[PDB]
Amino acid sequence: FEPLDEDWNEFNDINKIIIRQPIRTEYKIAFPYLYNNLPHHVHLTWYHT
Amino acid sequence: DKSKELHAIKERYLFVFEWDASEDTSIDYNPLYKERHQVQLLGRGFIAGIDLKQQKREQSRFYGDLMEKRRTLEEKEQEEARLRKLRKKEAKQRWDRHWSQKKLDEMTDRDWRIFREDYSITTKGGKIPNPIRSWKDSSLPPHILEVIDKCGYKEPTPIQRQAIPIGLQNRDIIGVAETGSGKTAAFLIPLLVWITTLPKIDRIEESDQGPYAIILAPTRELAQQIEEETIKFGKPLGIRTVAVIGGISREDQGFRLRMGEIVIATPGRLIDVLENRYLVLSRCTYVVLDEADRMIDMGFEPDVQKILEHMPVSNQKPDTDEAEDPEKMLANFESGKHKYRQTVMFTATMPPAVERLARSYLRRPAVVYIGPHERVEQKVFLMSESEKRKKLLAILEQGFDPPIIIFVNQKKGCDVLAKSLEKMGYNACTLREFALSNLKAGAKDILVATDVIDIQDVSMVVNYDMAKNIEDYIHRIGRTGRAGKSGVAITFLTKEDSAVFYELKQAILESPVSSPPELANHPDAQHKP
Amino acid sequence: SYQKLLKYYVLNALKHRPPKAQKKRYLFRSFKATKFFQSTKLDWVEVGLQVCRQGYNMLNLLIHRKNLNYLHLDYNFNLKPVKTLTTKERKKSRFGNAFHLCREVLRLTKLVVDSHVQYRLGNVDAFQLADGLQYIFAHVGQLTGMYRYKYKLMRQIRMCKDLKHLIYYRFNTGPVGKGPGCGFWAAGWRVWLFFMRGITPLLERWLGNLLASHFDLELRAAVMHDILDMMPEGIKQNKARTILQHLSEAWRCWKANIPWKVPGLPTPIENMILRYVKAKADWWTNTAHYNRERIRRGATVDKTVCKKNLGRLTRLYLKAEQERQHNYLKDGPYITAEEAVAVYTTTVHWLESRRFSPIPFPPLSYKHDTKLLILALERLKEAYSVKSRLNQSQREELGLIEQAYDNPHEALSRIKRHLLTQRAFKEVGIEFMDLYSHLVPVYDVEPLEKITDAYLDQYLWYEADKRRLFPPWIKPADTEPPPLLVYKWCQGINNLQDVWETSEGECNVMLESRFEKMYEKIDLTLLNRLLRLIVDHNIADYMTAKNNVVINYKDMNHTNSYGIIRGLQFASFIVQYYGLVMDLLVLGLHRASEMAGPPQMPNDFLSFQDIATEAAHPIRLFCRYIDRIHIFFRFTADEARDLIQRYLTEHPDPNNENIVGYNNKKCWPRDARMRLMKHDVNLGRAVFWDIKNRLPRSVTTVQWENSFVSVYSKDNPNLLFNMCGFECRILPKCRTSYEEFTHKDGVWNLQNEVTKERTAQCFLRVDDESMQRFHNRVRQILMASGSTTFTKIVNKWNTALIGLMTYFREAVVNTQELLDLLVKCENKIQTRIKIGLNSKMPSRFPPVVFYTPKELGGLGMLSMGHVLIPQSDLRWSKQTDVGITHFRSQLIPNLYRYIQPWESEFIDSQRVWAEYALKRQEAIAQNRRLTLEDLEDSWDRGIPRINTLFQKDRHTLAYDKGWRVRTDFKQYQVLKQNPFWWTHQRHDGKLWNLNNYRTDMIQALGGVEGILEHTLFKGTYFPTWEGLFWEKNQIPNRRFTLWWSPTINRANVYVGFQVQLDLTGIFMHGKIPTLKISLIQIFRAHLWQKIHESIVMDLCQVFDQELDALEIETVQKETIHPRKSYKMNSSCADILLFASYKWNVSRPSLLADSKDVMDSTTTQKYWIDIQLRWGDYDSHDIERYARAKFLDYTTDNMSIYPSPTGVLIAIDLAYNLHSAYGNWFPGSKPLIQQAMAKIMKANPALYVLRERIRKGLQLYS
Amino acid sequence: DILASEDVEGQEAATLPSEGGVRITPFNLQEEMEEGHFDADGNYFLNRDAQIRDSWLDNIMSAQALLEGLLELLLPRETVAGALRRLGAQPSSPQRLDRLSGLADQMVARGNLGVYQETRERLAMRLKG
Amino acid sequence: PTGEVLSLVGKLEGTRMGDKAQRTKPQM
Repeated sequence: FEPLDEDWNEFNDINKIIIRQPIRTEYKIAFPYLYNNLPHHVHLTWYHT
Repeated sequence: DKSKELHAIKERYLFVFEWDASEDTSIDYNPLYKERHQVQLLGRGFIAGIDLKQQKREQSRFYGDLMEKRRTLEEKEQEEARLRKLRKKEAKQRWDRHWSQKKLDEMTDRDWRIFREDYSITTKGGKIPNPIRSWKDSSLPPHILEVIDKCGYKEPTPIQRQAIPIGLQNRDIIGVAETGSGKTAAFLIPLLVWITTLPKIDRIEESDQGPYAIILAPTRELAQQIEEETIKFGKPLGIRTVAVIGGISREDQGFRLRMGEIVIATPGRLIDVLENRYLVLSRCTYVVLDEADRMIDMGFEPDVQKILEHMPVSNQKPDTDEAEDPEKMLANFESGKHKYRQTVMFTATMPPAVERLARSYLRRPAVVYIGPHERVEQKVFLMSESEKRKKLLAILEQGFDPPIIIFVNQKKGCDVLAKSLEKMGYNACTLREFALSNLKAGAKDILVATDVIDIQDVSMVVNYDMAKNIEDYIHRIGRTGRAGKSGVAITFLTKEDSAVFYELKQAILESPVSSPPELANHPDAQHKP
Repeated sequence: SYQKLLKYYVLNALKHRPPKAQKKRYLFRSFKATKFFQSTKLDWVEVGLQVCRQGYNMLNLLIHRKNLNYLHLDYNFNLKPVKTLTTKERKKSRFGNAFHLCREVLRLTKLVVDSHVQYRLGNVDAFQLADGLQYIFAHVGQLTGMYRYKYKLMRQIRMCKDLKHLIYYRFNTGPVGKGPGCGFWAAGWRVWLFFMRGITPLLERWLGNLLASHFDLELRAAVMHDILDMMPEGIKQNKARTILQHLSEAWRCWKANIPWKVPGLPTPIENMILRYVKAKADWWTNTAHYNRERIRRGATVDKTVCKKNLGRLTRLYLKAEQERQHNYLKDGPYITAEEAVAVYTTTVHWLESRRFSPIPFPPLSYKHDTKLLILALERLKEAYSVKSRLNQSQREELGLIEQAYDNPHEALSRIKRHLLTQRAFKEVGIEFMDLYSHLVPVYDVEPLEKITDAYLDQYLWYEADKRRLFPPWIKPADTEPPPLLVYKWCQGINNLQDVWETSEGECNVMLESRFEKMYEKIDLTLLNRLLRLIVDHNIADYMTAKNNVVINYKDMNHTNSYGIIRGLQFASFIVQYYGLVMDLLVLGLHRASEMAGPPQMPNDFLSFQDIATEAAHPIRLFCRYIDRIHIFFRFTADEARDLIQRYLTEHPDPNNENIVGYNNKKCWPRDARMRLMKHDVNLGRAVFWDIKNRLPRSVTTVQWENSFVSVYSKDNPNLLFNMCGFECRILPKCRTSYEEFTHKDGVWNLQNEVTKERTAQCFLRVDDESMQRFHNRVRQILMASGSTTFTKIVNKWNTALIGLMTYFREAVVNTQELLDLLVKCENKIQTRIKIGLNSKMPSRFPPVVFYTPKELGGLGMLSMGHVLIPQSDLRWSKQTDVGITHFRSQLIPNLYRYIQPWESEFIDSQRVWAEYALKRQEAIAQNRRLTLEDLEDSWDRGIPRINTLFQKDRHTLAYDKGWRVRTDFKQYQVLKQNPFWWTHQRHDGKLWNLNNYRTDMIQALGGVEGILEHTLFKGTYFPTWEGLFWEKNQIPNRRFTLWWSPTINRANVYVGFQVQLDLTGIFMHGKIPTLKISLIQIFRAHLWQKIHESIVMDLCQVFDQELDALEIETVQKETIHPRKSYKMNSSCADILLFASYKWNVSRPSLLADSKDVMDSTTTQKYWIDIQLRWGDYDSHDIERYARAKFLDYTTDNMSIYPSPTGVLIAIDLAYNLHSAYGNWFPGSKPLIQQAMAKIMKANPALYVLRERIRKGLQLYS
Repeated sequence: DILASEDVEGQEAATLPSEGGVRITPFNLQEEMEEGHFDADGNYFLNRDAQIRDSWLDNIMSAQALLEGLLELLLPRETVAGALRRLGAQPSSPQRLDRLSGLADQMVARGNLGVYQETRERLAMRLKG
Repeated sequence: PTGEVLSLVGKLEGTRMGDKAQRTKPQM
């Protein structure tokens, strides 16, 4: 789909971040509020049957 | 992969009727997501639409072991009995084969219609009889079969296969096919059967009452071709053929007219005969007009109508449906001498003047319709050189009609490609007479060769290497045959072939039997080399 | 296809909304109650035939309703004209797109109906029927032309194409391979039914209605109706011709800022007039701001809109200036007494610390007055050397300047008398230079005052340079271009004592800022008090009272009492000295005394006495360009902590809010730009606050929002600054990766003076403001009119490209967005010419049209991009007595490779000036004067150039001090834009070389003979090129089109469409009126037929003589039809020969082919045909043309020739070629070769053609 | 500035539009001055009024005898459409139904609308008056 | 090659800036 630039802070320090396994997009989609900055219009999916 | 996943971490933390390949998704270099490990669902669930036998072939073959481990000892016999019942149902179902492995007494009307569809023939009229499958499967008398065997026709053309039963059922024929596809024997053979199967009491006549057959041709060249072919059919049968044509001095043709079954003529010379009484049309029961559209385009129409005006009208068919009933017309063909006339007109187009000649000459006719760069289907694949062998294999795996020919540019190529194919379990010849016999026989299925004799029509030519000039390319694809089935020529193009792109593009754009934007739009196909 | 179908499904799921409640809808129930409709039961195929024949009858009625007899509608709904249309018949054939949409829908419907009619006649099986309906709904777009009529229908095709894909492969597994047939037409059927659901009511509405500044004007009309309708009839008949006269006068007085007042007017109608003026004023102000904000973002508009909007905002800024001057005259002085006394005594202490001697008045004869007056007059005539046609008020100015030349002593007496006496001055006019981004004023001064001010400017700068008034940190200087200033600033950053050692918590601070409103906040009384310390009091009163003069704009007059007049001559001094007073306020007297050093031994720029006084203070680098300051600090740990404590004492930050609002460079990546650690942000806030505390806000003001702070620490890897248009990032070697040493452009390698090892790297980029200014210049070039020639546009483009590249030499290669913008603007400039040639867009167009130099008839375009010369465009040909010879000779070279970088030029300059110093020292001791022999090895090498040493004006140009800031301030005095504001050719020399570009351009385009094949030169009958000349900078458009006609009118340029001119055989591809107007003028009066008949008569006179040598018994000139000369489908014989007894003929061979073997087919009649040709660049080979025309005309049933043995002679007039092909009898071939040579050398009709070509091209020799 | 048709020096007439399928340019600048116009320097400026844009065009017996026949084909108290229903009920009588439909269409084509909902007695009163 | 000036991004590998730049000799 077509779409509906951040400085270095104290918060996004990569020296504080442990890079062990690469985080993908389906992690952001399955859990929309844990890994997302500005999660505006997401919808909560079904968990499990 | 590794540099790509570091690139992913760095990127994270810091008209056109087709769809482009840049619009694609799921281009992800993950070992978990490329092999997504689809389910098979207890060996019981099936993906819809994809073939169930093919799904049983592509399964993991793991749950079958779990079955044969955990079923009861009687349940293996139960599974075998259920599979035998299923195979019994499959054998009751199949009892829909192909006509190449079936007999004649079991060949149903759907199978005859598919057999007519295979050789691109169609017929107008009621109750069209069964065509000829092979010479061992035909119904001709054996002496005519022996003459055809001595002439060298190994396989019948489809115009023969359809016009010979209709010719033996005494029906008027309109054959729409071009010259060079075997029309001549396709009207001569029922004539030869009718002449050689008369009784001896019906053949004796003390006087010359004219021909049994008039074969009219618009040009002297076509008349001489039909003359030579009628002679080479008629000399083993003892049937005399007289040419009434131009270009030969009048003394020779006049001396041949005094001798007295088959007369092949040109219209002006024939009407000069008929208006001056050099030959009568008393026992004439067979009229053939080959290339009547060429007679119209040259203007022989009132002359051929006046040739009709010399015919006795006592043997003309009535204008009812009984002229297209195979029972009555078959029994009338079995009556020998006293049958009605039969007229066969071969044409290529349909002007209204040929329609008027059909309404004047014919009584409910049966219309039999049949049907290098312009007339050979051509397909191209652009690739790099390293891709050629796998694309060929993929093509071959799709199956083909042997024999086929694969062309390469250098004789070493010829030998090494040929080896690989024999490795893949293919019967391959390299390139004397010995090779073509096997191919002709069915022994070898693939001929590998360079641009360097005489060989049968092929269903498919593959230019594994593209030719270095368009004239050689033209000669290659010409091997699908002068006429008949278009056949297919598949060409592998690489960047090394850029100097033939423009002409190759033209060859295909001038081919109505061909569909290629990949070449047509290519930067190297835009200007002459 | 899966992903796009899933995209459409997600869009239809997301855009779903519940349908609105309504009454239930029944069209057929209302149709049933009407007696005009009946109901029955029919088969589907019969009603399917009835619907399509009723639609055919409806479209036939709609065609023959407008009496269109020339349009035929086929039974498959194909609409075709029966003949060639005319102009009015194309006007009367303009239907809506709904007509052709309904046409294609009924065509689709008839295909769908007849597919089943083909089935129910027994022709095909249902197995073959379901495939046929599957092909239709999949290939609507290929079988119908309905896609051209609705573009949104492209959504409906590809969806039906994507459903075509899936099912096929889901069908094609197992024993099924390829081949035609699935038979699953429902998926393509539903989509077109849903399409018809939306297309139906629009077509119904179309058939229904077929078969059956302004807003302000309306507002003014409503206001006038509200005024006039209230008054009764005896007042209606009076105020209709009373109000409207002063109604425009009140608006004009508002526009001229005149207070509107009239006696005898009642108060409610006066309030109504005030409300009218207020509403129209709000509308006009919003319209002006809206039209400025439209054209700021690059939206195209007419030039008159910009010309009106410039005047609107000029009037609004004049009203704002008259408001702010009245606010100053009402509010009094904004400066307090204590601040003025403080800066006054500060200037006193600085001039006492430097022991400055004040500049006196020139008493009677300074013995340099003449040189300064001549330099002032040359600066005044510097602007008027651009154009040779001037206005009358400028002719008076040049007359006064020439009278000042002729009598210089009287001019000096008038200048000195106006200095000692005159204090009142004439009014200064104001105009605005129309930059698209930033409005800028240009002032107009009386010339008699201007000569005096220019001599004052020269005298003040010449005295200020001698007395050492300005410290070297005040920039720009005369000896340094601003990129050299950037390089010396980087070397000054590098050469500090341990500037990169941050092991103990040291910090680097790079501040850059601009003095906000520097020019508008200078009090004139304070200026006079600070000016009386350095010059004479009469000179100070002259400089002060000049600024108190009335500024005029055409209706508006306002006196100036606050802020200086920047357009004056001597005002460039007023900018530079007062900013030195700012040096006393920011830097402090102690640190400025340490930087300037002793007056007896002054220090160099960015140099000091020792290392102790250099590092004894944190304030250790300082520079100021005209309004922008650039300061650099070195901090320890404890000083930085105490400064942060002093900042957070008065301004605490409990929530760390100083992070939001920090200015940071967005052009660099995040690992490249400044990392916003909290200590560094607090240190930058503390630095800017400590600098801001030193300046009184009534004197000058700095702002955080226009400033920038870059902090280097342990947590920041790199330093940043913007200066002189350059973005600069400094990065250490020791804080990065290993030795690798990859050579890149835009990278300055920084080394130490002492140790001479590499210590840091400087990275250069072009800032965003320069790229936006360049795009503004590109848009100003794109505002050229249609009557403007192409060469003026190309010259403006070349001027802008040189003015970009020769300033930004090394930094263009480093940035990639500017490299993309250059190529994009280059394609826009080329497209501007391609549209000006023809309205239809060509498929291809050669670059050799553009990049041909002006000497060869081209445009002379410069190249910044990757342009390739394709093959079969570098081949050329020539004809001589043995036949036709062909010859074969790549990328266009660019500008950036032909310009030296900055760093290598600096190193070369230092080396050649050191060598010149040593050779001068050896020349003085040996009593030797330096000549061209000792300086021919370093020619055109160095900044400034060595060429300035051998100029005639050494003693004249040696007295011109302070020329660079005056050259920069020329933009406030001359209305034209000023490229190369940073340089002057008489002082610094020429800094580039552009003859190698033209040399490699001629070499790379296949040579002169390769270029001239495109140029119609061989039709002009000049044997050489070097003896020719053009009739006289610019070429007209018609001459350019007629010159480049062999390469424009080609088949591969305008593809498909071709026509033929009537009286000639000239084929036009597309249509070009600017070439047709030349082809009519050259080929007028049946010149094609005259040339053809002249060649026929000349060849008949050749065959008339020498009769017995060829055994000819009768020559015959055939009765040539007058249309034969240009008909090219068929031809006929022109000259016939009868053999006496018999002739032998050969096989058909070329005219130059001598291998002739003759056959026994003896013929008596022989025929000769003459064919003329007008060719183009891709098709002018006359030999294959003659062969193809002979094999065409002798092998068809359309041409008529009496004999089978003959020859065809073909002549190309566009290149003057001739050849022959066909049969030959003995003795004929050398005779016809010499005869055609004599014809091509001496035909008078060809001479008329060639002289008309030379008259049209205006090319002589 | 604009050029007239007199400063062209050598326009001629339009002999033939095409030959051999190739369109012939009529050698005069009349159609170029109808489509656009010229300046003093010889450039070309084209008119641009093409609102609809037309995307196909861019690239090329007596009435008394009728009443007597209808009263002959009707029974009393029966409508014409009811007679169509009965005589169409292959039908029983194709030819008389064909005649009735033909007379009805010849009455419709003369402007008499709504003849299907017409009884025999009203048509008899129409024939009388 | 339909005109179409191309961008110089990435199309310089072995080409420097000072190369193919020549100076003039002193006149007379």
